[PDB]
Amino acid sequence: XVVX
Amino acid sequence: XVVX
Amino acid sequence: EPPPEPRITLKVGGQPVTFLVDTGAQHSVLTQNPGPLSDKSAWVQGATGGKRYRWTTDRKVHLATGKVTHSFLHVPDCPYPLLGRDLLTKLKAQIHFEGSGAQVVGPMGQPLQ
Amino acid sequence: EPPPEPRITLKVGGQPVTFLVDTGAQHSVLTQNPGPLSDKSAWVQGATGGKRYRWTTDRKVHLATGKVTHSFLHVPDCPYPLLGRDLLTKLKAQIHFEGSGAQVVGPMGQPL
Repeated sequence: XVVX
Repeated sequence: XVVX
Repeated sequence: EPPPEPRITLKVGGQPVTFLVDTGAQHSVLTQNPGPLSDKSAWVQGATGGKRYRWTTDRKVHLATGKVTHSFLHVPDCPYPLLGRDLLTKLKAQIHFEGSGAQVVGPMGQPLQ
Repeated sequence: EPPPEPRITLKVGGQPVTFLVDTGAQHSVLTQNPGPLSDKSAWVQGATGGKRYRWTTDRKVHLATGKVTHSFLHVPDCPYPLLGRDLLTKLKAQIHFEGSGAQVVGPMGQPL
């Protein structure tokens, strides 16, 4: 998995 | 996240 | 469920949540019963695509290193709640791969579960 | 740009790959020009949805204690190669969060  |  | 190891149960807003410890997650995630939601959102890129999700309002989180306030991404598409690098940094956690499993340890060497 | 910490560089098929060390990944992932693919695929569920991706054929992977043969998922939608619980078990790795970053060490605390 989770990245912004 | 990663799941099968 | 429960999630695979490494996993940890934390009190979050007064309720136990069992998280998959996920060093690949930039921010931590709740999947079901997230409590009140903010109207603030974020674009989340996963391994297979991306989508917009909302942040929860603030929760008290009882870490072994002391309770803090934290907001979680509410990701109902995600298979498990995720404890990401945002909270792992606060916990100063160690994650040890041993046998076919994995154990989380605190900064004072105390085993966490 | 490297992936964020914790990260590790391993030789795969003879050349280094810098992985995001990902305890949330069930199996390890390559993302770009992965080499020969198997005819086999897996259904992969990520944080936001799922679909199928192909398995690579076997690769020589140089770990700390010596070479292993291992197959990877080829996931071109993933922003970084991922070193998942499959290879973390084989490495008997430890991951330490210290200061604002994170380091990966061997079963007795040696770097990799």
